[PDB]
Amino acid sequence: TSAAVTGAAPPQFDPIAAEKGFKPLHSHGTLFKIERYFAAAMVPLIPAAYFIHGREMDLCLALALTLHVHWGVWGVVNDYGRPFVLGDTLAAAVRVGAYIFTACLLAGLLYFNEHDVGLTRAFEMVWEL
Amino acid sequence: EKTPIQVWGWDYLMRQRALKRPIAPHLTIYKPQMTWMVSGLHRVTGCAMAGTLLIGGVGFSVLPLDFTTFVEFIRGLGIPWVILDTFKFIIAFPIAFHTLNGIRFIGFDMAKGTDIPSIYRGAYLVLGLAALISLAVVVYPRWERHKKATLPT
Amino acid sequence: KRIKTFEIYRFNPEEPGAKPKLQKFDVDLDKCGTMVLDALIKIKNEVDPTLTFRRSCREGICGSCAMNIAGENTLACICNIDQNTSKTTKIYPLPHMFVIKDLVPDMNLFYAQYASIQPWLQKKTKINLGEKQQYQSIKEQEKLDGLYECILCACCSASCPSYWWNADKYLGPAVLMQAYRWIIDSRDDSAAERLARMQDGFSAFKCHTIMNCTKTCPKHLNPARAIGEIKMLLTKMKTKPAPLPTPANF
Amino acid sequence: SNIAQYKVIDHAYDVVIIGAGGAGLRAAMGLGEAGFKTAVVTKMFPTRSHTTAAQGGINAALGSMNPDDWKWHFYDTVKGSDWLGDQNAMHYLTRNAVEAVTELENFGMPFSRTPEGKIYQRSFGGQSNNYGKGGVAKRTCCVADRTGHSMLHTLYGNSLRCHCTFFIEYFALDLLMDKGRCVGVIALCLEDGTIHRFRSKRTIVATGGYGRAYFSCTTAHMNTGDGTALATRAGIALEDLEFIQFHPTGIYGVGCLITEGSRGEGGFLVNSEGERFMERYAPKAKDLASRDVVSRAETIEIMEGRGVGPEKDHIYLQLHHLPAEQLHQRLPGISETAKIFAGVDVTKEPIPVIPTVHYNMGGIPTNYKAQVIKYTKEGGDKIVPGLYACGECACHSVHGANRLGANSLLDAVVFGRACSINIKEELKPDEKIPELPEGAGEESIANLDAVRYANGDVPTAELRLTMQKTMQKHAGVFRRGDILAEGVKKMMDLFKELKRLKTTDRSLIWNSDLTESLELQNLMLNATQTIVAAENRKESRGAHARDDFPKREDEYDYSKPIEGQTKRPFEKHWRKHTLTKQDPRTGHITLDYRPVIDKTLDPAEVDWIPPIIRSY
Ligand SMILES: Cc1cc2nc3c(=O)[nH]c(=O)nc-3n(C[C@H](O)[C@H](O)[C@H](O)COP(=O)(O)OP(=O)(O)OC[C@H]3O[C@@H](n4cnc5c(N)ncnc54)[C@H](O)[C@@H]3O)c2cc1C
Ligand code: HEM
Ligand SMILES: O=C(Nc1cccc(Oc2c(F)c(F)c(F)c(F)c2F)c1)c1ccccc1C(F)(F)F
Ligand code: SF4
Ligand code: F3S
Ligand code: FES
Repeated sequence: TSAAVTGAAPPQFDPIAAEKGFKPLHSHGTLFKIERYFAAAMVPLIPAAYFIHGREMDLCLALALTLHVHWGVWGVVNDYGRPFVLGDTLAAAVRVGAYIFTACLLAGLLYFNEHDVGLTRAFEMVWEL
Repeated sequence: EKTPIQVWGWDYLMRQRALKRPIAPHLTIYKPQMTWMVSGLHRVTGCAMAGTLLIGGVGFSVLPLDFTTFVEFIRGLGIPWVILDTFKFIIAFPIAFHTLNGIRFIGFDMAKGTDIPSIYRGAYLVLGLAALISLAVVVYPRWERHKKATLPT
Repeated sequence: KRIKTFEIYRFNPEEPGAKPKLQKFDVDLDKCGTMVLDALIKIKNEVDPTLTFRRSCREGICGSCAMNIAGENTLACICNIDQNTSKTTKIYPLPHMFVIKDLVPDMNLFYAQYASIQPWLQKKTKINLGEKQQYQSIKEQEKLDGLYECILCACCSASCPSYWWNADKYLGPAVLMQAYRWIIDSRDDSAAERLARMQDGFSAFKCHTIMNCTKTCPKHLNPARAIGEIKMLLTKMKTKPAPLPTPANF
Repeated sequence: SNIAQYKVIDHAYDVVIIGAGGAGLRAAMGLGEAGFKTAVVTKMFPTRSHTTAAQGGINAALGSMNPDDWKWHFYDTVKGSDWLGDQNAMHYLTRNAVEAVTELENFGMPFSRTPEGKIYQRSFGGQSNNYGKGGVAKRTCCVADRTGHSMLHTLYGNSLRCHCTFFIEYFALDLLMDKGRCVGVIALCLEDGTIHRFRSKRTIVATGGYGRAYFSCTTAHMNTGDGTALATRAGIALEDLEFIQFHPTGIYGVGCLITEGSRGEGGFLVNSEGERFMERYAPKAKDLASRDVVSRAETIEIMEGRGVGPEKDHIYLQLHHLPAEQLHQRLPGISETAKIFAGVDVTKEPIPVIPTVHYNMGGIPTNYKAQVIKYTKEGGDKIVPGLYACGECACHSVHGANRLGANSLLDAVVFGRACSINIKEELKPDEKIPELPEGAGEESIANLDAVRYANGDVPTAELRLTMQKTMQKHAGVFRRGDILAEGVKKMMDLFKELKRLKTTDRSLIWNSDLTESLELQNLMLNATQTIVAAENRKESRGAHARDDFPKREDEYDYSKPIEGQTKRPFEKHWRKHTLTKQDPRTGHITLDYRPVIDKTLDPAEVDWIPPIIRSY
């Protein structure tokens, strides 16, 4: 019977009420541009590192691969490090881990260049097999 | 800092959790297609190449082992020649494909080649050339090394 | 006797501890229309009236009946049934949406995200409402071709893995392509503010050019092309042309 | 209301709108603009509404293609109505057509354009320049082949600014009446089973048509006459329901509409002898004659062994002679629909077509201000306090005996807006929201419960299919007094089988078995009232053709001169609106008749148009 309760409006997005104090200016535009421009600039740098080896290419690969992969994994991490599925703090801990990944990647590459054969050399040596 | 809709969207997802509603299947049910299989590959490769560089980089530093003994170890295993060029091809393909496909996806970011034929040409092309180049780079030295095993000179 | 078999995703929220499940249904193709909606209605009418789906038009214009048929996101009402009866066509809801019941997915985020692009004409110089037609040339209106046709069925967004993982923050192809549809509307004065709304790293930029959206679209449309077009505009690689000027006689 | 329990939720709104088609959203925009706390109740997401499926165009004398007058549009509207139409409502419509359509463009509606940058217009069926004297008119403003789709999406979008609050997928059960006065609507929320009572000062009924009453139609599955069932159950008699528009070119196998615009760009109909037969049935207008004429011409050609296809039981709309450039630019929607459903390349082949139930001139009666009315001989028109109605569900009556192509989308916006204008001006902030009666809506719940748990041995889908087959057979393009009478018999039987109803799904949550049976209830009311009104009209007018009463029966015989005749009394002639009043419990239907409003709103602005012999 109609002895029941007063109800509220269904949940609905008011796109004008959202405009009442939506200042934030945070263009990810330029960053998206460099990420792509940097990858475009790495197109020649792959065949280059095939034909010309050494300790200076080893350094250019390491600087370039580090900075590229840094952006790369940050993106993958944001697709699979979702607060919905992992909860808030663990998703921030996965985010932080992205930076650990970048910084450890470089450390381990510089080490391999300096105190071992180097990237371009290590490739030859598996190719010689 | 989220947009107002992104705040709204979050609450939505929470409301949905509250209602104990299932999520409709996706990966397990969606048709494999040249679209998302190749972007699937672009992510796999990019990540496996990262992973290798990190494991490889940090591994050979944290272990007392060096690269030269590691190369010597598997040589000492005296494994068949064809199988060794397969491992080389697997190493080379990810580099060839991801690089090639990377320019394809940059084209997509610029709205180039996004019609369905183009999509499917660039997919076969980029996938085809990658395989081609990886074969060339694995088989060219082995043709140059069998040119010394038996040879005119 | 040409008996086709359909596997249809089921879910009943009324039932306690209820789980989703696949249900097979046999259909005599010689007493049933040609499109998969016709099987769904037949099954509801003759076999099982608990079978639940959205539908309205018969001609693939309303968008009500989007769902996953034989792996792909399409419309039941214009999806030809697979004659080959040694196969069993599978029928699931739109991927990765919370479901209300059977093949009926909760659709209100999709609609909210649609609200957020402010899908309506805006003018910096206030116009007098009923009085006259705003000028727009043919070519300028033909930039709307391929854009205004969208029926808001959500096949494309529900096919997009980027959108599966981040519905709450990535806007997805259906909404983005509409966002673009007001951006290139010569008559609309608010390109700047519309682009501002999707400046952040997720809104538009989470489009990882997977291209599923443009493959699956049952109206043969191209969200992916609009999204690339949006990214250019966001990065300032391109800008919207200024509206052709309205002649003095007009 | 016994065998189960129901959660009930109360809301207080200024005005509740039932429907979000072209009309409902237009009203919503007007109200929210003007400050009102407006709710929009709709059984489907607004975009899915049938308006979205409209194709050909919307009529306005913009004179973008050649000079025009709205008074020419007024004429064609009235003539098309076969003088059953109310000229004051047709006046309001056509006067306001240029503004309304321009408003649409101003809302962002992406109309096709001409090289001068104005709104493109096509020719359409049953319109003319200079009062039937001049040539074939070009008033039909379009967005190619998808004019409705665009209009609705334009409107829906623009409604997200009026802060109008949407209750989506809420099935309306009944108007809440309090001593002859509507104080709101009660409804079932499909998502969560809850029953909702909306307290409102005004209620607008904008629910669309009842085309699913027939076996074959162009209408949506959702076109189940719910709004007129609402009005019936509220003790409101419905108007002109026997006037069912058969659109000439629906696809033969399926029902899918092919737009009149395809004829308006130079397409034509073709029989088996390879004749463009419309030059015989209509020498002046040909394949752009009025819908009721062309659909008959077709129906005869079948009857007389000139039908096409294996069974020789339909005809060809032939577009292939037109250039691909035009075919693609003006008719891309039907190109693809012909392809998908009839396996036809329209550039190379013809489309199999056949007269198909399409539009409903009849509905809830209103005055020219869109206010629902009751009628007696003694009292005359008497408004129902609080209730407005517009769109296809209504009968103003702007189409009378036959709707003119591209007048419905127009009708929906003009009077949709007109609702908001008329409420702004009659509603004042002094009058507060109606507190409900005690018990209000209790019966609608009782009905729900009974239908939800329905026991019987006749399933809801079966009883719907016989209703549809009956209607098709006994109330089609041509009708005879005995087939009708037998049809009325069989139909009043099917109204009994409602008591032997069988539903199966027992859930409250998104139960479409339940709702599709509430739709079957609502359809039976509409259909029953349709056929007995049809049985009783011993004349032929507009879409209602009687083989046994071929003539149009007016107060005078307008085939011969006027001076020297005796006006037949109301009771003898038929130029009068049918009013069907049904007891919803018993199913019994009475009749009555209400005069046609011949006068315009303002004779100073435009004269009325006396009846003549309708020829195209
Ligand atoms: C294929 C086709 C093409 C057409 N083309 C044209 C054209 O080109 N030009 C033209 O002028 N006319 C055309 N028409 C006619 C015209 O489109 C319709 O008559 C008009 O759009 C009706 O609009 P409406 O707002 O009255 O209701 P509709 O658009 O029919 O929508 C009705 C609304 O009411 C709601 N509703 C119904 N029942 C209930 C309930 N019980 N509870 C809650 N809500 C309910 C629905 O959810 C819906 O939103 C066409 C019709 C068809 C089939
Ligand atoms: C040589 C030319 C290269 C180009 C042009 C290139 C281009 C790109 C582009 C455009 C993307 C982003 C596409 C997207 O968002 O889905 C990307 C992602 C990535 N790249 Fe590269 N890349 C190159 C080489 C490399 C190399 C050598 C690595 C080595 C580890 C690498 C690792 C990655 C990773 C991890 C990602 C993230 C994957 C994803 O999110 O899908 N790339 N690359
Ligand atoms: O869907 C994409 N990969 C993908 C495909 C299949 C499985 C997969 O692992 C999962 C998974 F199985 C889960 F159950 C998860 F809960 C999860 F979090 C995953 F990550 C990722 C994908 C493919 C191409 C480009 C971009 C994507 C991306 F990034 F994610 F958007
Ligand atoms: S784009 Fe194609 S798919 Fe995505 S909504 Fe518009 S129509 Fe449906
Ligand atoms: S499917 Fe998804 S990520 Fe971009 S191009 Fe297509 S939207
Ligand atoms: S039911 Fe309208 S899109 Fe299929």
